[PDB]
Amino acid sequence: GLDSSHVGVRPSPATSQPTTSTGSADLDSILGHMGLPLGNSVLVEEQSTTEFHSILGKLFAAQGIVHNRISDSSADKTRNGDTHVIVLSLNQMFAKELPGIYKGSRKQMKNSEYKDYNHQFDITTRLMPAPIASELTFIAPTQPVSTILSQIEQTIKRNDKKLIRIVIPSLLHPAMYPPKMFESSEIIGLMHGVRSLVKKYYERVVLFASISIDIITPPLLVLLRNMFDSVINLEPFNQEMTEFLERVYKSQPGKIQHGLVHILKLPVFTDRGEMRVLKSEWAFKNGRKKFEIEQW
Amino acid sequence: QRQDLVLFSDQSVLPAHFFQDSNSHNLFFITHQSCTQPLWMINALVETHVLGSPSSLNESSSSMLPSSTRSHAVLASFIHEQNYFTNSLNKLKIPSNNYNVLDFLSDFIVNNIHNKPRDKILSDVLAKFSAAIQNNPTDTIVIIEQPELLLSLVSGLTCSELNNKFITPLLRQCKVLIIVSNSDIFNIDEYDASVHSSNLQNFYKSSFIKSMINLNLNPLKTGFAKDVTGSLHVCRGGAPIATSNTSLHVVENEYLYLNEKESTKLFYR
Amino acid sequence: SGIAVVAVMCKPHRCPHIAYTGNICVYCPGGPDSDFEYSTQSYTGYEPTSMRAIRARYDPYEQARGRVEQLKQLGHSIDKVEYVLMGGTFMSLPKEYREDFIVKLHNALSGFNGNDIDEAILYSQQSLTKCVGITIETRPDYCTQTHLDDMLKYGCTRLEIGVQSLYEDVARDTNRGHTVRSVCETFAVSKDAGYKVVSHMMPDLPNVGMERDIEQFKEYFENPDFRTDGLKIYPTLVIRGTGLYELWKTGRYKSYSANALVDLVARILALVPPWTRIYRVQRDIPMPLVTSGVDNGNLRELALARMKDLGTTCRDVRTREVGIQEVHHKVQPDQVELIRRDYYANGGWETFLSYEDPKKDILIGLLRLRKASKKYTYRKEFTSQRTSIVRELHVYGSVVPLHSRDPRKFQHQGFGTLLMEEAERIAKEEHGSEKISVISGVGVRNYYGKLGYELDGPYMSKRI
Amino acid sequence: WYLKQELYASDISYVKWHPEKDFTLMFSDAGFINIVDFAYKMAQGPTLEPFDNGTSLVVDGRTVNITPLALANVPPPMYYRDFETPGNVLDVACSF
Amino acid sequence: ASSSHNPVILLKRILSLTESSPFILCLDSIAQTSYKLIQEFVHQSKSKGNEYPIVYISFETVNKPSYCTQFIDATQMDFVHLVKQIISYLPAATATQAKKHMVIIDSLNYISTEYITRFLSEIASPHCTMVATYHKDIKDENRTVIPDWNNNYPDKLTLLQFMATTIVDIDVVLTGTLDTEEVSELLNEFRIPRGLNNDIFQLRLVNKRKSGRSLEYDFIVNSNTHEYELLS
Amino acid sequence: ASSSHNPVILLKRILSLTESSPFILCLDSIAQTSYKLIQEFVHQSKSKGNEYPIVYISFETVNKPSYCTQFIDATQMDFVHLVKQIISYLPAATATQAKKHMVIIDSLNYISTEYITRFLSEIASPHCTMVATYHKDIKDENRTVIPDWNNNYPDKLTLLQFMATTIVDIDVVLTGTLDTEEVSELLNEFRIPRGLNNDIFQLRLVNKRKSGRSLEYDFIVNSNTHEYELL
Ligand code: SF4
Repeated sequence: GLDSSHVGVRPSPATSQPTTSTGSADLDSILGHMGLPLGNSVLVEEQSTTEFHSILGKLFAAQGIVHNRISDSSADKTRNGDTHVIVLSLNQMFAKELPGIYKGSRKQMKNSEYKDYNHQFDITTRLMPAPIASELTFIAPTQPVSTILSQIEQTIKRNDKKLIRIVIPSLLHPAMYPPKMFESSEIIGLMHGVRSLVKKYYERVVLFASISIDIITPPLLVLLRNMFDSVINLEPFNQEMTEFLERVYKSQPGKIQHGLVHILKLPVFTDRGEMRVLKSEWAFKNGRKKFEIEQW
Repeated sequence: QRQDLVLFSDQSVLPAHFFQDSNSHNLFFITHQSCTQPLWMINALVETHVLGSPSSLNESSSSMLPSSTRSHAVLASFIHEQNYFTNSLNKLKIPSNNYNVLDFLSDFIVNNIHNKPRDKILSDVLAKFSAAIQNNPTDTIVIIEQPELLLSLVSGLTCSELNNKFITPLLRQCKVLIIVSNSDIFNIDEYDASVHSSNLQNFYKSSFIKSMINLNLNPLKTGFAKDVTGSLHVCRGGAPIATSNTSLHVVENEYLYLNEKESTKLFYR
Repeated sequence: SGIAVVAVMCKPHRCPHIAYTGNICVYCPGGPDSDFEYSTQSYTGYEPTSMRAIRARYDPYEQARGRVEQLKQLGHSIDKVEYVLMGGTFMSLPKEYREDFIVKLHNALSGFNGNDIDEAILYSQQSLTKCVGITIETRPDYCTQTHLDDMLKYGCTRLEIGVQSLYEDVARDTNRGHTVRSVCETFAVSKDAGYKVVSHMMPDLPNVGMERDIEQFKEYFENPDFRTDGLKIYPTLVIRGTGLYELWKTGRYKSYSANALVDLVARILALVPPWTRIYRVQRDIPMPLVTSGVDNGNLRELALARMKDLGTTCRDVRTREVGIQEVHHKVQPDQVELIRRDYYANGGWETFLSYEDPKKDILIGLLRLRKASKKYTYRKEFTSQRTSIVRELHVYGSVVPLHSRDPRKFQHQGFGTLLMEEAERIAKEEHGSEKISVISGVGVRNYYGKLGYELDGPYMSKRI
Repeated sequence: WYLKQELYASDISYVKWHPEKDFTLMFSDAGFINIVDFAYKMAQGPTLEPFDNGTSLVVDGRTVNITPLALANVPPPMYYRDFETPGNVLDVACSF
Repeated sequence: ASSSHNPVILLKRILSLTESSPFILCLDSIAQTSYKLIQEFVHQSKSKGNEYPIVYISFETVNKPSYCTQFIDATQMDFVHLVKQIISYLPAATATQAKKHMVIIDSLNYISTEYITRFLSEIASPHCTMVATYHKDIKDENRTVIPDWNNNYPDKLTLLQFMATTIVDIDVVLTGTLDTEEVSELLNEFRIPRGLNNDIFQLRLVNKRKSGRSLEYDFIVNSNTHEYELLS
Repeated sequence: ASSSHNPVILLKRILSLTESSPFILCLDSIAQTSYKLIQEFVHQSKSKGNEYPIVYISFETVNKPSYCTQFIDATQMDFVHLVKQIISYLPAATATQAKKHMVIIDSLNYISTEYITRFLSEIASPHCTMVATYHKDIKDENRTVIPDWNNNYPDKLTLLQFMATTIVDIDVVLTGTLDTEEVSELLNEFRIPRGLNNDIFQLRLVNKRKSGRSLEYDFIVNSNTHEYELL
C-alpha cells in the first residue's frame, strides 16, 4: 500500500478497530468505543444562546497538536505521529486560544506501534505556545465551494503521511455566513462532498463540527442530521431548576450542573441496526480541568 | 419463539415465476425510521433472490458469497460511496462479479453535477442504469436507496419532473424495482410539513400510489427496551399485482424484530 | 351493601428488634425518638387519621365511634365494617392492653358495656352492624403459636407480614431483625390456621441493581415458598428524617430515574399469578417532605400504556373484578364458566375456584380451599383427623344481571351455594377428609350457620 | 430438580453442548466421536371411555411416581403412590 | 318523474352509459385507491355491449391495462399534442351522427391549472365521455403562480367541482379496529396500519340536473360480485 | 465594584445606562407605542448629570422630538447613502459605557432582511450605542423570506432576537372592565375599545450576561411619576 502516520490510536475494545480519542473525559467514554473510531464524524448541539460547546471545539484540536508536538525529541519512542489540523472560520482568534497541557500522561494502558492516548488538560492554562502554519491552517468559508473542495484534496494529497483532523467552529453562524449560502443546495452539497472526501480516505481522516439549532428551521436540520454519523445534544437547565438546585445545594459548589445530555446517533453500532437513542439520562458540566459528563 | 418470514400466498418471499413472466412490472416500497437502518432486510432480499432463501434470518450465513451465480443483482445508492459499498458489503459478503454496485457520492458532487444543465444530468444518471443492465436482461433485481435526496441537489426541482425522468423509465425498462427511503419529514414534533414543505411528501405519496407492496420498519413507542428493537409492517401497495396467476395475493401480518450483531429475530406479541 | 374500612391507632411504643441492632430499620420514618415524638413509627403524624387520633389521645372507642358517625352522616349507611390497625408492632404491648383494646372495639358497635372478652364476642355475634374481620400487623418474631392462639381468639382474619427482600445482606444492612428463611416457616404455620397472608416489597434499596430487583420478584412468584395471597409494592422514597437521607447526605446513595422505574413496574405487572391481588402500586406518601425519588401518583396509569405497547396485560384480581352489583353491567356479559386451579404452596396442596368469563377475563366469585398437612398443624381441632379449611369465600356474584339466563327474581341469591357444594364435593371425594371448617369474622357467623356448619372454638365446622 | 436421565459409558474425554440446537451434546469414547439427541415427551395411559382415567407417570432417580387425574388433581411437586426401583429408570410405559 | 325510480337503477344507467354524461369526476385518496371503479365501468358497460375504443391516457402508470383497448403514454407530449393525438382514436367533433367511446385518465394531479378549462373545451363533444380520478392528498405546486396580493384566481378543487355534471367520492369502509381519527393521524405521520385498501368500499353520489338542484346519496359497493346497496 | 444588583436597582442601572451594549432592541405594537419609553430613558439617564448626545433615525416619526440633538430623515434616501450619513454624526471610538453619541431608531420594519446584518455590522461601533424599535403585530412583507425550497433563511423577529444584546418589550394595562381576549377580538375586527395607549404599562426585560445566559424580568411601570415596582 502507501505510507501512513497515525498520530495516536488504540484498538477499539468494543469491536477491535482503530480508535482515536477526542481528549475529553466522559464524552469519549459515552461514544461506545471508549473513543472515536477512525472515519466516523460526530456532532454536538446546544439548545440555548450559551457557548458551552465552544470549549469542546478547542480541546479536540489542541489534543492533536500536543500529540504532534510531544514527539519531536520529547518522546523517546519517536513514534510517527503527524497531524495537519484545518480550521474553517472567518475569525482567527483560535490561533492564540489553545489551552495548556496540565501534566501530560499520554499512557493508554490501564506503520508503527501507537501507545498514545488522552492527556490531562486544564482550561485556565494557555498552550505553550502554538503551532505554525506548517502544522495548522485556516481557510475562510465564504469562498466558492469549488476552490475549497479542490484545496482540501490538494492539502491531504500533498501531505499523505499526516493524519487528518478537521474542525468546523460554529457552522452556520449568521454573523459570517450570508443568506446566499443558506440556500438548500449549497451547504448540503458541500457536506455531501466533504463526506465523500472523508470516507474516501477512511484510514485516518476525522472531522468534527457543531452548529446552533435554535435559529435553524427543522427541515434543514433534518436534511443535515443524515450527513453525519453521530449526534449529541446538550440542553441547559431552565432558570427555575438552577435556583432550586442552588437553594438545595448549600454544601457543594462542585455539585452544581448546567444541563442534560441526549444521545441521538452513535458510530458503526447504529449501521448494523441498533436502537441507540437515549435522552434525559446524563448531565453535563464545564469544569476547571475538563468537560464532565455524569449521570443525573 | 421464532417465526417464519412469509410474504405471499405461495408461502414464498420472492416467487421465481415472477422472473419467468414476460411483459410485466412490479414495484416495492420500503420505509424506515432513520433511527434504524434496513440493511439487514436488503441483505435478506438479495440472498433470497439469488440463493432462494433468507440466508441470514431463517437460514445460516456461512456460505454467503453469491458471486458468479446464474442469477444477478444490481444495487445503486447516493447515501454512501463506492469505497463503503465494496469494503462493507464485501465484509457483509454481498456478491461482486454476478453483481453491480453503483455509487453517486464519491467525486460525483465536485463539478460533475454542479454548474451543469439539469437535462444532461438526468439523462446521464438514467443512461448509467440503462447501459449497466443490458448485459443480463431478465434475471436481475435492482434496488435504489433514498433517491429523493437528489431533489435537494438539483437547483429547483419538483416531484413530477424527477419522477417522470428517473423512476418510471427505470421500472419500464427493468422487470422489478425496489425503492427504499426514510420518513423523518413526517416526524418533526410540533411542526407541520404541510405548511410549505409538501414537495418531498408528494414523492412519498406518489411512490405509495405506484407501489405494489409496502414494507415498514418503525421504532418502538414511547420508551426504549432491551429485548426488542422495532416493529415490522407489511401492507398492500397502491398498484395491483401484474402477475399472470389468479390465486396470488399478499399475506397481512405484523412482526416484532430484534437486531444484534447482524443477527435478527422476529416474533409475535 | 355498605362495606366500611375504619382505621384505628395504637399508643406509641418501640419495637424491640431495635434492641439487638441499635436503631429502627433505615427506611422507617419518624417515631417516638424522632422530632415528632407523639406518633407511632412509619407515620409522620400528619395524616388525617393521625389528627383524629391525637385529638382523642389515642383511644380506640372515640376514634371508632367518631369515624363511624361521620361516615353515616356524610350520606352512606353502614352495616358492614372491617377494622384495620396501624403503627409499629401491636403485639409487643403488655397483656391487658390488647384485651381492653379489642373489647372496646367490639363494644363500640355491639353496644355492650361489659368485660370478660368471651362474653363481649358472644354478644357481638348476635348484633347488628356486623363486623367482617380485623387486620393486624405483626412481625415474624411475634407469630409464635401462643400469639396465633391470641389472634384467633380476638377475631382477626388476615395478617400482613413484610419481607422487603429475599437477599441475605439486605436483612442485616437494613437493621431488620430476622433471617429471610424464617419467614417461610412463619407462612407455613400461619396458613394451616386459615389466615390469609399478605406481604410487602420495595423495588429500590441500597446496593441493589435493576437485575437483582427483577429476579427477586421472579423467584418470589415462582418458588413454592413465596406464594402468598396478596402483595404491596412500595417504591423507595427518601424522607428527610429517615436514615435514608443520611446516606444521600454523605453521598452513599443514589436513586433510579423515571424511565427505569416505569420499565421495572411494567415488567413486574406482566408476571402476576391470577390468584394474587396487587393492592397498591400507586401508594400514598407524604408528598412535600420527600427529597429523592420520583412522583408516584400515576405509575400504573403509564404502566398500562406500556403493557398496551408490549402486550400481556395484567391478570390480577383487582383489574378483573366486576363487583357486588352494577359496576360494569352497562353491557351484558358473555359466556360464564367455572375455572379451577391447583397449586402447591408452603407444604400443602391448595385449590382456587372461580366463576369467570373466559373470552374477556372478568371475575364474579372465588373460593379458596386448603388440605391440611401433618407437619404444621397443632390445633386440637385439626390434630384429630384429616380436615380441610375454606380460607376465604368471596362472592361478588351478588350481581342482579348476568349472561346465560340469570335468575329472574332470584338474582343469584343461590349463587354462593353452587361454590359451597362444589367445595364439599372435592372435600368428600379428593381430600378424603372427615371434617371441613371455615374461618370468618364473628359478625357473619350466621351466613354459614344455615348450611349446617356448627360452632367449635373459633371455627365453623361440619363432619362428613 | 428431577433426575431425568442417565447415560452409561466406560470412558470420557470432554463434553460440549450445541450453540444453536439444544439437547444434542458431544462426548468421546477412546477416540470415537459420539452424538446424542433428546426431546420432550409426556407419558400417558389410555384415553378411551371404557378406561378413561388420566394417569400421569413421572421418574425421579430410582423412584417412579404416579398421579391418576380426574381422581386427584395432585400438583407437580408432590406426588402419589410411589415405588422405589433397585436401579435408575430410563423409560416407563403403562397398560390398558 | 317516471324515470329512474330507484337510485340503483340511476347508478347502473350512469355506469353503463345508457344516459350520456358530458363530464364525470371521481375523488379518491391514499386510504383507498381508485382503479376498482374502472373495473366497474368495464364490467357494467359491457352488458349493454360497449366494446368501443376504451382509450387509457396515462401520465404516471407503468403497466399497460388489460381491460382497456388502447394505451397512450403522455410523459413526452405537450398540451396541444396531447389534444391532437387523442381526437383520432376518439370520435372527434365531426360526423354529427356517430358513436361514442370511453376515455380513462389515470391521474389529474400532474396538470397545471392554467390549462384545465381548455382541456375540457377543445375536446368536449357529444361523442366523448371523460373519466378521470383526483387524488386529494397531493397539494399542487404553487411557486410558479406566485399567489401574491395581485396575482389571484380560484384553486383547482373548485373548478373541478364546478365544471362537473356528476361527482362520485370514494372511501374505504372501516372493518376492524381502526377509526377515522387514529387512521388520519397515522397517515399524517405515515405508519400505514393494517385495515386499509380493500375491495369492499363506499361511495357518495352527487348527480346534477338541468334547471334544478342536484341529488346526493350514499352507496356501498363490492368489487367481487359487482353488486350495490344503497345507504339505509 | 457593584455586583449582584438589586433587581429594581438593576432595572434602573440599565435604564440609567450605567451598563451599555452596541445594540438594544425594544418592541411595540398598536396597543402601546414606545414614546413614554424614550421619556423614561431620558428621565433616568440625564438625571445622573449627563447630556447623552442623541442622533435620530426616523422611518415612522413625523416631527423632530425634544430628545435628539441632530437630525436625519431616511424615508427619501436609501441604504447606500445611510451607510455614509450614519458615520457623519457618529465618531468611531471606544467606551459605549459612558457619555457618547446614542443612535436611536423609531422603526425597523422597513429594511430588507437580506441586508439587516450588512447594516448592523457597520453601525455598532465601540463609541456607538444603538437602540432600535420593532412593531410586533405588523406582518413582515412576503418578499423578505422567499417561501420557496431554496431560502432557509429565518424570519425578521428571530434574527433580531438572536442578534440584540438586550431585549425590552412593553404592553398596555387595560384599566377598564374588559379582557384582553375581547381586545384581541375587536382588534381582529379593527375596533378600538376605550382604554388603549395608557401611561401605566407593563414591561418585559431580558439581558444576555455571564458568557451567554439570560434571566427574564417583569415589573410594573408608571410613566408619570416614573415609578418602577415589582409585579
Ligand atoms: S419494624 Fe416497623 S415499626 Fe419497627 S423500625 Fe421497622 S418499620 Fe418501623
